[PDB]
Amino acid sequence: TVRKNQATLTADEKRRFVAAVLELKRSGRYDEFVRTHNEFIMSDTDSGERTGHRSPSFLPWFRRFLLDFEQALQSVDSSVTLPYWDWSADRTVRASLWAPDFLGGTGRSTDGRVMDGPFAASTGNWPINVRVDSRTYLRRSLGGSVAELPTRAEVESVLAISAYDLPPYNSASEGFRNHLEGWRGVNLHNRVHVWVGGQMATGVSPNDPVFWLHHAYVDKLWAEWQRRHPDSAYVPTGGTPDVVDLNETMKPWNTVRPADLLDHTAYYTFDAL
Amino acid sequence: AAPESFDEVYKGRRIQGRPAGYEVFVDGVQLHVMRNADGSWISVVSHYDPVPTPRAAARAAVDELQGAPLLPF
Ligand SMILES: [Cu+2]
Ligand SMILES: [Cu+2]
Ligand SMILES: [Cu+2]
Repeated sequence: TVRKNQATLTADEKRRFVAAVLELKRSGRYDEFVRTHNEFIMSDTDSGERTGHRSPSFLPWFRRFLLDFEQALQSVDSSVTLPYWDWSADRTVRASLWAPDFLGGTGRSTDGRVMDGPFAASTGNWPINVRVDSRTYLRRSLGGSVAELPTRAEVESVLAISAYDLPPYNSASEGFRNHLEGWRGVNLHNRVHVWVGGQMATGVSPNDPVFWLHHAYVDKLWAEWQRRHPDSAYVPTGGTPDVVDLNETMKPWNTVRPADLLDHTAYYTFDAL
Repeated sequence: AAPESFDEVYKGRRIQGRPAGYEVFVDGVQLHVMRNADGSWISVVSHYDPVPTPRAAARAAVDELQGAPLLPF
């Protein structure tokens, strides 16, 4: 299994990826991923139990969540893998990512509606069902709520941080995880959500297929961090209230620990690391 | 130590907040909101964009909604 930079996909790879995602939608399986994410997002809190966001397990949790998604894709087309979006390189609305043969572009300025691509409401193929905003069409406003995606240099500064995470292991933490997540510092992952806009800025952000490519790149950055800091490892390592320790199991699967997800090469490799 | 309550019409919609640990409503429909460790707030429709106060989060929700009804949670 090789996860590739989206920008390098062949036409056929794009076609099969799109088709696989659209079948997961049609069959009802896609929306349950949306719902799972929204639940963690509404439940994870800085002062209490926190698993999927704002905590050290943000990165292994998303790695397993993406694995779940990737295996569902492969159940439809076994040749499909999750591509990643390097938003530090492909940072304008003209990137091929946003072409009508892949994810489609930005929303119109009146109502944010995406009007092209396979996930446009007008296709009849991408109803927004799991939602808080009652509108049922995919929306985006690329670069609307924040002027720029993170730069390579900004990613580099985050990758330079040696400590995986640090007490109090939440949105107030110093350390790599919180800088990557974006709650402190120049802001990587959170800012990308804000930049895309539409459902991607909300708790029901997996409504936009770009969600998976974003997190696949976030996941790649953790892999790079580990290669930069082989002496650094997941923390905390035992007995921490409200937080998933290294060998503790994580909801909602209950059967896998951060420890089982540290080494991505047990599940996949990248085109380049 | 919770923020004060509020009530205003913002961009033609009624936004209300009140200590509960805090509740926000948009035209009578409750909006999930959350406080971050540093005192900032987010809402489910702006979950990755902290703002300083629950009123700011309610206003950010009205901005996001562009007039559409909010669905309950
Ligand atoms: Cu999220
Ligand atoms: Cu809640
Ligand atoms: Cu995210």
